[PDB]
Amino acid sequence: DASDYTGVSFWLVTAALLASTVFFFVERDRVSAKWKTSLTVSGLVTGIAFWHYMYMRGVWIETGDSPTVFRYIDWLLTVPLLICEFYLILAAATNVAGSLFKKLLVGSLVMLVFGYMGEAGIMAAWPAFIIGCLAWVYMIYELWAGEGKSACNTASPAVQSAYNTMMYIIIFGWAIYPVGYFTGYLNLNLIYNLADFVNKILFGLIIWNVAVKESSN
Amino acid sequence: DASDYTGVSFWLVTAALLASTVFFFVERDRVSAKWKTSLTVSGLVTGIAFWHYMYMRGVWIETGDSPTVFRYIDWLLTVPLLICEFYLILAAATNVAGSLFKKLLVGSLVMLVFGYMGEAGIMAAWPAFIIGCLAWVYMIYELWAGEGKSACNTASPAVQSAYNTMMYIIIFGWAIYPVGYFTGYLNLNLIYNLADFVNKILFGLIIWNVAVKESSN
Amino acid sequence: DASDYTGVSFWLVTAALLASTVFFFVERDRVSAKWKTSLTVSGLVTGIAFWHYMYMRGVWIETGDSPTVFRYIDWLLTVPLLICEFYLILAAATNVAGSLFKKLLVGSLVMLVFGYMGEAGIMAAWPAFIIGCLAWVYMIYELWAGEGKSACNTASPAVQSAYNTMMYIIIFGWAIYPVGYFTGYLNLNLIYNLADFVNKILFGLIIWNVAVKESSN
Amino acid sequence: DASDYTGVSFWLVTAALLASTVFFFVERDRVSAKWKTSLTVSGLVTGIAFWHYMYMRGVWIETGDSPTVFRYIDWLLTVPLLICEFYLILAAATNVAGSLFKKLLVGSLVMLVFGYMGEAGIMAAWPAFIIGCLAWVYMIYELWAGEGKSACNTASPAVQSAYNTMMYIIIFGWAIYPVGYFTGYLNLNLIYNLADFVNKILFGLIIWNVAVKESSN
Amino acid sequence: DASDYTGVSFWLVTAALLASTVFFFVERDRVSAKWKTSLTVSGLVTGIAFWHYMYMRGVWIETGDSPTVFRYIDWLLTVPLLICEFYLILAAATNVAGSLFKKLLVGSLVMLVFGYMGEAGIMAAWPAFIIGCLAWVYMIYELWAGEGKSACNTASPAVQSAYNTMMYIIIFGWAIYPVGYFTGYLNLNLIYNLADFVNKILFGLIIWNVAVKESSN
Ligand SMILES: *C/C=C(C)/C=C/C=C(C)/C=C/C1=C(C)CCCC1(C)C
Ligand SMILES: *C/C=C(C)/C=C/C=C(C)/C=C/C1=C(C)CCCC1(C)C
Ligand SMILES: *C/C=C(C)/C=C/C=C(C)/C=C/C1=C(C)CCCC1(C)C
Ligand SMILES: *C/C=C(C)/C=C/C=C(C)/C=C/C1=C(C)CCCC1(C)C
Ligand SMILES: *C/C=C(C)/C=C/C=C(C)/C=C/C1=C(C)CCCC1(C)C
Repeated sequence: DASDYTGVSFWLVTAALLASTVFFFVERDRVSAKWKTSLTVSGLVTGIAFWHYMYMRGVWIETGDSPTVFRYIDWLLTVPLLICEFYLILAAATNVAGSLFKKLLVGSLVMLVFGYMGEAGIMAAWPAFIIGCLAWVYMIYELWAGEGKSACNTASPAVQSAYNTMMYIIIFGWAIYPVGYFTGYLNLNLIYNLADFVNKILFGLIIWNVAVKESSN
Repeated sequence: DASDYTGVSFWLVTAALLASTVFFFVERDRVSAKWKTSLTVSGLVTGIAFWHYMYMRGVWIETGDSPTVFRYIDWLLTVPLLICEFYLILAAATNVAGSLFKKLLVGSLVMLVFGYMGEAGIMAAWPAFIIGCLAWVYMIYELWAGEGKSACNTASPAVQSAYNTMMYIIIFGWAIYPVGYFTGYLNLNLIYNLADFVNKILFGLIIWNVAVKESSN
Repeated sequence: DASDYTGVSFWLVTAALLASTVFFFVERDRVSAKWKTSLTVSGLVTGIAFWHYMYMRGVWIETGDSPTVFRYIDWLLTVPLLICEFYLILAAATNVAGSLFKKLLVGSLVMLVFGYMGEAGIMAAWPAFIIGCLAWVYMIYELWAGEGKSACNTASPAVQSAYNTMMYIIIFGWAIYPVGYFTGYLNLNLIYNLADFVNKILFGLIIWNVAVKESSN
Repeated sequence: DASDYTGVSFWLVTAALLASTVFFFVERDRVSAKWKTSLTVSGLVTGIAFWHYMYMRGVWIETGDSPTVFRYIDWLLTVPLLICEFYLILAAATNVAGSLFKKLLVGSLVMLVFGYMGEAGIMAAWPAFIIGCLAWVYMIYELWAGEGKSACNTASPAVQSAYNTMMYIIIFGWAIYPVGYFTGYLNLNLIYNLADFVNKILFGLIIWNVAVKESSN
Repeated sequence: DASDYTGVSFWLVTAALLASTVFFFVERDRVSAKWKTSLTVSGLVTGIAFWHYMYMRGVWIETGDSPTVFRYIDWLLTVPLLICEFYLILAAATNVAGSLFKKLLVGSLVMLVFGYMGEAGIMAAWPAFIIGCLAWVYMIYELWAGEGKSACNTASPAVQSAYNTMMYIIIFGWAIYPVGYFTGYLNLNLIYNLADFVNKILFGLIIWNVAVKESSN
């Protein structure tokens, strides 16, 4: 109807994710070869999201409920790529070793695994939340004062601005999901749909903007 | 049948939108890198429209009625991109700051939100219509004598002609929708389908024409 | 079965239209930027046809009958593009004003509208047929001795040969449809399906041939 | 099950045809503009096959039986393109008139039409088989010592090797289908599925190999 | 549910394979013409997998059980391409005859055929396993000290590193499947799904990495 505001959000975010996927896959012509992968991922991320969003919608239509499990699946598939985007832009703008890529991947996977263990009752909720937040804070530290920051200090000002915007997205927009787990273990689907709009579309648009700016200039 | 003239329009506009989407995504080869995004959007707009048009048709088949709500959804997704097209062509033809982009986006979002609030009964119909028309007139003023006009005054004559045609489209073709809300709060689906044909296909064709002309010349 | 020869034709023409759509959209790599649009349209035409052909097949399977109305819909969408192809090849080979484009579009639309009015009983059959044939003959005259002929006289011999072949297609292959209306207002689906094979696939292949020849040479 | 070996073949050939279609449409980047069409066709052929293969599978699932009629439809669509491939490679490697294209098209169409007339009982089986085999042998002669051979004698050794391999495919792999008609008018679906694997995938791979070799060298 | 861990894996691997297919087909822009085919295959492999994975999921939903037979079908289609990847990278980096390609293809086909004969009871399980493992070991030897190793010794260090990583993947990740047949003839679906994740996605990513590195450098 006009009062649930959940199915509607579902449709809005689904169409926006489809459009973002097509946009990121099409706008690789405006960027150099070094930024193509970055854009490819931005597109894959949004495409995976859409795919899973579709299934969340089918399950919601059949028996309305939370797709948390599926939302751990998509997350399992998309959060690693979103955290790799930092390594991709650093590799396209300067010299980065790849140990940053490995440690970011490990941190994101550990965070998601412990979050799911807390969600399904396999592990105690408070320790699982603590370990997930520790992995999240470790990723934040690696992007703030670690290998990522050291590699970013040797990049152009446009790349540095994009890196700062992406880091602030990781700090604040990603903070919604741990706030949800906290609240749920102590509406949600609508908040998660909107969260994605920024986390997946605005993130990719920041990457696309810096890539197009660098390739033109 | 042959007398409703509504489902038929639905099929006509749906096929035209599909064709326009493919055309805009394919004809990016004829334009320079500066115009590619403009064409990408023209394609995304028409594509989103088609997508939502499909759902409007399924809902009409199941239980015939107005898709207003969905038509606020697609609009919510397409009107910002259509109003961004001005910024995109100005950026591809001359130097434009981006404050124009921000203010156009804010104005379009405010207009659509107040229109929906008037449509759903959340807010009083007359104040909602007044605020929506004020946002529309503010966008018209920004394109007529504001930052958009100032940026257009430093462009080539072909870009100026395209900008004037797009502005007149915004003034007149977009005027149909507030006329509908007025009439409905004081046939409609057919008028809205035809409205789109011009607002979404002719708009994109004007953009495509100016982009191809500039890229060849 | 093996005796209707109608559903079979439907499948043959549907697959041929799909293959032609893919061929035209793919073979734009072999042509210069000036001919890309021409090929894009040839592809869109065939694609729209396929789309509508699909629906004609669904309706025929559900309740076998004539899709005339839908066949006025697709025609409404494809005949303008087919007649525009003349303007597109003239623009890609020489200087043509565009008044030719406008007058061809108006003539084709008037012809189709009056044909539908005669088909649905809105207007008297004989006057509607007379007006439609007058619009058709006016288009033929414009292509034979008018602005189209004047623009074609200043083109390369290959473009002139393609223009003559397309004009003879317009004269003879398009003559089937008025012969059908005459016969029906004084088998048909099979004749219309075959008609399309030449009108839509051979037309586009003539355009593709001249475009590839000019781009290579 | 695991003993029919027909539905399984169907799945194997369907997936292989899909993969070949994608491969041929994608690998046009490795070839020059002169070979693009050749690859386009190789792709269209496999794509049409897949399309029709799908329907053959739906009909087999609904009421298991021979899709001969449909197999005359696809053949009607694909055999002309496969026999045109000779003209396409000769045109991309040397000067060929096009009378070869016309006579190959006529011969293939006559062969298929008489084969279907013999299959449906419209014409006597033995005369229809004789006329079809005469058309097939005429095509073989035109490729062996006719205009095709004359054009091939003025080509590079790689093109000559590809032409010889394609001609031997026409002689031997195509010989399965007349052997089937003979046997059936005096298992089969499995033999026809495998036949296609070579006739449609190996043929296109020979064309792709020679095109890539010539374009690189 | 949340305890089967099989259907979930199915969804995870299906989405990952789709994403990998799109990634490998899209990232051909970053590589030279010599590596395009390599990437094309990496994409086709993953694509075919996805396709078959879909059907495995439909069969599992309808009547839950092992898709071994279908898993011999996809394997029949994908293992040859995966083993051809060695020849493709060797051809894109140095001079390789093609006898390596032929012998690898024959070995993979023999291995799969004997494995299926052991699985279906056509041939005795122990002799079929012995012959399949002999073919596998022959392929390993050809890649370790045969024509493949001889061709790899004359390649750049990056290509040699990629070749070594792919060879170790063949040695260890491919060892899961014979270990399954052993265990089943003396959980499995989950192990096979994960096996694929590495065998099909990591293999293609190694190829993509070396191709992009060589093309940029
Ligand atoms: C597109 C989806 C995104 C970006 C999801 C991000 C999710 C997280 C950052 C989740 C984090 C969690 C913790 C930090 C600890 C508690 C459990 C989680 C999984 C909710
Ligand atoms: C493709 C759809 C388009 C371009 C839709 C445009 C819609 C508008 C300009 C709607 C405007 C309205 C007002 C100005 C005030 C009253 C309420 C609205 C939302 C109908
Ligand atoms: C792909 C479809 C094509 C090219 C259709 C062409 C249709 C016409 C040229 C129809 C012409 C008619 C008249 C000239 C007068 C009588 C009514 C019509 C609409 C049948
Ligand atoms: C992909 C399908 C192909 C290449 C089919 C080829 C079919 C033929 C060469 C059929 C030939 C026949 C004759 C030569 C005479 C008897 C009847 C036919 C149609 C079976
Ligand atoms: C994507 C699928 C892949 C890479 C599958 C690989 C499968 C094998 C290497 C199977 C090997 C077998 C033997 C070596 C002997 C016993 C039977 C088989 C077929 C299980």
